[PDB]
Amino acid sequence: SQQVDKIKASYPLFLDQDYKDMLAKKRDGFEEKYPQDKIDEVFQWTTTKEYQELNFQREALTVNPAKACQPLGAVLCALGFEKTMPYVHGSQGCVAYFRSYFNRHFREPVSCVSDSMTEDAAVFGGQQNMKDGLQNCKATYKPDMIAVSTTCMAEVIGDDLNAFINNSKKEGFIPDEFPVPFAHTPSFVGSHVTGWDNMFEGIARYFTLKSMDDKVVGSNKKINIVPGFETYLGNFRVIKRMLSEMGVGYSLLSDPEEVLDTPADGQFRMYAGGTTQEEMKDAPNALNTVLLQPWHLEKTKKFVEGTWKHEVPKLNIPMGLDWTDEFLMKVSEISGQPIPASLTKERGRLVDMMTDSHTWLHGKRFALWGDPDFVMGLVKFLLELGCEPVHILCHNGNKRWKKAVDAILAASPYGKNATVYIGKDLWHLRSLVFTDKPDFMIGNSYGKFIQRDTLHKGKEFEVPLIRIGFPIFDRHHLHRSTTLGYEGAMQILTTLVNSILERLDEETRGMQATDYNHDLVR
Amino acid sequence: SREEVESLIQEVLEVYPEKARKDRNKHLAVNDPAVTQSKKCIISNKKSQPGLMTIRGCAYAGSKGVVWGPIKDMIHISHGPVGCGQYSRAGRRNYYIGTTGVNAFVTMNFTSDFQEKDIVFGGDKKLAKLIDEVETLFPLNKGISVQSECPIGLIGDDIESVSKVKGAELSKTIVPVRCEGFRGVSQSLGHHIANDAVRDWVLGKRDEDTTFASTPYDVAIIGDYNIGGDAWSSRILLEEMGLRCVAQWSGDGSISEIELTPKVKLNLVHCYRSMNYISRHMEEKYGIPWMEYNFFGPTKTIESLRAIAAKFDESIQKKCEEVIAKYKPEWEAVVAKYRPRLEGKRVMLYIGGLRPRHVIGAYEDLGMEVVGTGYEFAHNDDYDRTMKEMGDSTLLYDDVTGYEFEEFVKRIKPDLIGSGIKEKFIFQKMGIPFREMHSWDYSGPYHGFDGFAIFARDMDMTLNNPCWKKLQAPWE
Amino acid sequence: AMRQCAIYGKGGIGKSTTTQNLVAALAEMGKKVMIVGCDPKADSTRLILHSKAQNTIMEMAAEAGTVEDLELEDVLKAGYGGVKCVESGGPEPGVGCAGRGVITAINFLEEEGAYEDDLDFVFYDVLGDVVCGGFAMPIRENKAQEIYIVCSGEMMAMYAANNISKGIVKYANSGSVRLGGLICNSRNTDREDELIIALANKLGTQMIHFVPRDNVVQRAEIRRMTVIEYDPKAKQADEYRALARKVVDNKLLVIPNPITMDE
Amino acid sequence: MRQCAIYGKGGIGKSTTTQNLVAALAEMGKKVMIVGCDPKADSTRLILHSKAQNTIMEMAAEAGTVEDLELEDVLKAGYGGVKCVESGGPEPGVGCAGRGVITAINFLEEEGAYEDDLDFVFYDVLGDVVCGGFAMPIRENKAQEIYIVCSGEMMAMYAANNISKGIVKYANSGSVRLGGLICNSRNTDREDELIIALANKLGTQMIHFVPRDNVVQRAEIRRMTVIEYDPKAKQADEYRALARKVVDNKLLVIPNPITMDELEELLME
Ligand SMILES: Nc1ncnc2c1ncn2[C@@H]1O[C@H](COP(=O)(O)OP(=O)(O)O)[C@@H](O)[C@H]1O
Ligand SMILES: Nc1ncnc2c1ncn2[C@@H]1O[C@H](COP(=O)(O)OP(=O)(O)O)[C@@H](O)[C@H]1O
Ligand code: CLF
Ligand code: SF4
Ligand SMILES: [Ca+2]
Ligand SMILES: [Mg+2]
Ligand SMILES: [Mg+2]
Repeated sequence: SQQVDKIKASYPLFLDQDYKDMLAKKRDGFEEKYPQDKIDEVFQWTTTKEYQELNFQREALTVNPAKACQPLGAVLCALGFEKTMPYVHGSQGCVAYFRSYFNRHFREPVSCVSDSMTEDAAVFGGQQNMKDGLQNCKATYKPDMIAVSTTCMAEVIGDDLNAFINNSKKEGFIPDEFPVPFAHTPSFVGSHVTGWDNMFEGIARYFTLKSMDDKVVGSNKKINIVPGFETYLGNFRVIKRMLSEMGVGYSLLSDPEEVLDTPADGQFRMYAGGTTQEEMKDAPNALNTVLLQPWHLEKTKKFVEGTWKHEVPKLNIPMGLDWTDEFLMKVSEISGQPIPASLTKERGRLVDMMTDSHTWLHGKRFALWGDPDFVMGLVKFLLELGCEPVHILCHNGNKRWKKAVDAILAASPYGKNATVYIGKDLWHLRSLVFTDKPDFMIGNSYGKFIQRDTLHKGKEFEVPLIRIGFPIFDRHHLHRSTTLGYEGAMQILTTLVNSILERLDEETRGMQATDYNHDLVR
Repeated sequence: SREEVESLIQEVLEVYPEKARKDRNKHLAVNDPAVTQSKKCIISNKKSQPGLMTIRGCAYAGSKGVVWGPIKDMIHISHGPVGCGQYSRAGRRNYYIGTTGVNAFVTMNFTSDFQEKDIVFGGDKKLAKLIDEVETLFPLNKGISVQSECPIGLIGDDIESVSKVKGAELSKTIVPVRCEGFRGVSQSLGHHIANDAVRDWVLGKRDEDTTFASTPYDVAIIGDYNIGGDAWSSRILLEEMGLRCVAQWSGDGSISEIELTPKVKLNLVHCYRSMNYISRHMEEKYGIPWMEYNFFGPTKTIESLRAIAAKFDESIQKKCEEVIAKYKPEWEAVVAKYRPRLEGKRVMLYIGGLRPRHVIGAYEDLGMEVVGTGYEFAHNDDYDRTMKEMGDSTLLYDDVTGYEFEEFVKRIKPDLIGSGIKEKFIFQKMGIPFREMHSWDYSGPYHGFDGFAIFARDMDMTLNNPCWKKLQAPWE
Repeated sequence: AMRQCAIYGKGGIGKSTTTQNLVAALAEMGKKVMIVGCDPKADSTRLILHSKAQNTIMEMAAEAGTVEDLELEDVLKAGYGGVKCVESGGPEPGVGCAGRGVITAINFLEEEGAYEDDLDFVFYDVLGDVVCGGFAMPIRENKAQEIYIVCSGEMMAMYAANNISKGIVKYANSGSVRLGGLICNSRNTDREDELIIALANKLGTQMIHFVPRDNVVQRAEIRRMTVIEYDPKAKQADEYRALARKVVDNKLLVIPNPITMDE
Repeated sequence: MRQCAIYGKGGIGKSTTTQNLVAALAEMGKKVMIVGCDPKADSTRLILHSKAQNTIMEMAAEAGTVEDLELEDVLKAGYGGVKCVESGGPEPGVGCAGRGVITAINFLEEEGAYEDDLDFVFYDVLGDVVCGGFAMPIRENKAQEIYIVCSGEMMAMYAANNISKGIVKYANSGSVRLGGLICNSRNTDREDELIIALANKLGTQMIHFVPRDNVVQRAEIRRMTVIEYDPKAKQADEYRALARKVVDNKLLVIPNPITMDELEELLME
């Protein structure tokens, strides 16, 4: 029943007594549900140390992964280029899923197309779909460039992308001159980050490989910046702003910021901004190329060092006080431009915020997960804040990276209880927060469920989730945040101190019980 | 007008290359309510033209995503690489009640997580190891299902044998399901693959068991997935009418409920496209009759409650009248408050199989007119049912491409558009109020009488929200 | 009423000549039968059909350019004695999987309604040289319930017959596929029959029949017709008659014990 | 380095013809490696004096991983110093046989079999069915020179023509070419002539005519080469010439496949 004055949505509509009675009848009558005591006995079991061992013993089953496939990585990178349409060779269900995963996180339209390979296409090959697909897509969406990536069905059957694309041009489906960079992106190998790296090396390789003689390093006096797989707009914006502040000339390769952020002014824009084709062709002429997230930018590092002969500096993702300082000093050395007064003031403010918020932040225990560069950057920052990161998990990480992180943790007296896990899912993490309890969890929306599980054991055992990362689907416009630079550090610092204060308030809000500590000024 | 709509379809098709243009025109039609057969009017359920941005998912989405995923007790393993399981996790709101990770596993993502070693060597050994692992970690699960990703069909993995051997070893039901994405041309074949899978591995288990006590009033809701609690709102109405609901397929469903379904006297089928395969089968094997029903809006619900009740005795028919009497003041109150607000407003809808035709009554119950409608992957029998519901000279589209949809909308100029997530952001930018039909925009339930108040309220807040007035900058 | 039989063997050993002649016998007896050729050779439907060639489902759909945009009347043409004759056809060499075209074609016939047409028997001439996924596909799906392997005294024939057995063993858990008998096609070998029955016994199945090697067959084939049709009077005509009655009569289907190289 | 692949219908002598030829190049002294993609794996048997050669798929199966397996164990050198490896393949009814063929070649290149200044690399292949897994040496430029073994019968020719059609298709991407057609004697009345007209029709030369002799058969039970066991004999001498001719032949041409009909005209004579 519904009062028209105050209509009830699922919640708290199902909380109504008629519905509660109905559900119970349904449960008792047809569900054949295990007793609640049994469910309780089993739930308390998963919270234990004994269960964590069996859980960590798994060699074949992955529960709740913290990683996604390659074409997602490829589609996002393809989005960085001007008037460019991402095109994925293979089955269509993948494209629907990439668009939706992106649409929800960015709450913006995502344009992507598929050649729609079928069961029949599996026996013959992907040649017809690629010719028709390239021809249809160009006629319909008018993209200046079409960047090909492939779905696992295509990778397993073995369609040759280069041969298919050339034959499409040769047969006359699309012009010879029309740009069609392509990258094979097997879902079984790697993650979306690797998928992003492949698409980029391919785009970079297509535009710059044939002509290198004319190119001379440092001739255009700009520094190439390769963002990597990035889902925060503030990050593209912050990197450009500082370089601009510094006066350094630069080329951001793969900039998806305008398109992921187009205005609702009555007209739909399929394409907005992006890295220009000429920017990509004139790239080898830069003084140097800086890679923002080096851990997933390995293939691109090899192409850039080997083909363009740029000496890519070894720099960590510019997160935290020290890494940002390093990035700026390095740009200063490559550009020859000094770090301005304006930027030095910003760093000053970050430190002032750090001195101001140090007592609440000190010693806090965090369990966090993400892509390897971001996690690595966050871990460095927390240690800079004197916080204690207990559980660090990167699903798509590796041994070299884990070695790099342990080194970072070893450098700080803070990283003592810290442990890095790779190849371990959120199910593993759930066990970790239950056995050894972090004050907080820093991660994407997938952790909403880990938090729910902990509160179930008890109020005192709950670990509140703090959302920094990708994908974030239960909060709005967080993708507009910045994690890079001083500004990013400031945003992260405010979210962590305030997450901590917000929690203290909840804990001390009880009347005549804990309100003695429910202070006005903190 | 008819000449104008026909011209609009021709005008739009001019951009496409010939093979694609020739094929597409078969999928766009100006509706004639008079026509009995859909095939004269429109062609449907054909492979999509490449590079045109079709909204269609894969067979895995139809099987893992819609039929199988909602069962609460069983665990569903996405077999193949990590991505399919990941994109689809907790994506769809098939609401359920349970202790997650302990006895109910719907929001959880379970995957074989294929790497290259698995693609070269094959995944059978791993699937068996995964099944053993699943069992130690989650002891209360009542079933296991393996949903095949695209690489499973291609690499020659035999999951039937593993499922048969392990099931036998664990005395647990394991259902191999071959919903490889390459199979079929839309989320549709996956429903069939999933329905057939349910029938071969789970339907006939209590074939010889007569212990469960059955009343003549027992019924099973088939094809209601409880999005936003739609099934629960639908279920309370049938219970109030005096029928007993043994099973829900498959929202908030349990394997026990499914196995107990053949025992039921009548099968009420809400979604024809997804579970009609199982319904026909049940009628042939068990003789249980199945009737399609609609719970969207007070008119369809009253008409539906009335039809279902006729199939039963006078006590049920009498009870049906008490219930319509009981909720009549509630629904009319909603109509009185929201009809003046939504009257005369034109609506355009694009959704995959059941809803484009079904939500028409509710919109009309609010005085809204549905100017055009289409389907992502609907068959022609679906289209046969559609034209009677659609008004005259209204636009109909099957597997509409993104480009076609924007152009149709720009010309037609509907006040509100109901569609999915991919379509929504483009339209809001355009300034046209958009309501997501698939997820009910995180609201609902939209089914039943209780569902109708939420629906009227939702169309009204979105259609009349103050944000639409504000799009053009004041400085011209 | 319908039963499905797959004739399997090494190429050039008589699967096709035998399947067509036997189908003619079943036709003569009056049982409606359909022949689906999965062999790329496509000489599978040549004798019953009086055709130099049968256009395949794969060849036809390529010109039309799409499956299901292809009419059944065009795809399958009825032969002598009323046997529906069809060829799966297959991909161009070096592209994809050959065995797949076989899958696309069978699924084509089923949607189009060739089956449940009350055909007494269905026969798939399938190439037994290589058992791998595309070609062991009729085996994976229960496309051929009864598998009869044509085999000869030669080493490749025995190893191939033996390899097809391995294929049937693997799908033991999944369906109803079974091995019906072994049909020895004579190679004019010295002790061919005792050798095949030696193989038949070790494999767990009986040699259903011994086909004499004869000239009338060669003559009927150039004439582009079956021995039964070219010479009903003849002895060899009588043998295929014997082979057919035997497949209708034989009630033993077994999952085979594939033998070692050494046995 | 020269890579040649032997293609033909099963049961016609491709493994036997290739081992003896390889043994002749061994005797002449060229460094050689034999990679066998035939599912049978009796390919490396005459040279090796091994009854059954453990294959890459068989070996990696126990270990559980590729490249977690050593080349010393995987590749074993035979008589004349020729390196021998068996591609082998999947269990029947599962997978793509040709897919197993690809991992072995990939495994050999990563490990270091090639650029070993091995003069000749010979791929024993099954020519009955031409599919991407099987025609895999053809798609990647695994084997530049392709030699098709054939007989007086229909299946060898249909197979030879089918193999050719395959080579015609992968002509644009790669440098793969058909050197000639190696005849295996069926004691047929006009085998050489039947092959020459077909070869001539195909656009390439019949490189050699090989007599059916029991010397090959006697040698085989002994599990050793004709060239090894009986160097002084006429059959041994025939395989040397084949080896001399293959090293010598400079003509590689894209075959124009003939119609099944043209094959028919060739059939009566
Ligand atoms: N019993 C037999 N007697 C005489 N010739 C036969 C016999 N069986 C097969 N043949 C001949 O041998 C050739 C190959 O037969 P076929 O059925 O095409 O074999 P496959 O189908 O295995 O290639 C044909 O020319 C055919 O006439
Ligand atoms: N000149 C020849 N004389 C007699 N038998 C021969 C001759 N050449 C080849 N063979 C036969 O071929 C067999 C070896 O090759 P085989 O097993 O047929 O495989 P492939 O067809 O792959 O070479 C021997 O068992 C032998 O009977
Ligand atoms: S048609 Fe294939 S079954 Fe369908 S939804 Fe697509 S995936 Fe899966 Fe894709 S996202 Fe990546 S590329 Fe594969 S692994 Fe999964
Ligand atoms: S499965 Fe068989 S037919 Fe298909 S590609 Fe592989 S070897 Fe060829
Ligand atoms: Ca937005
Ligand atoms: Mg044949
Ligand atoms: Mg051999």
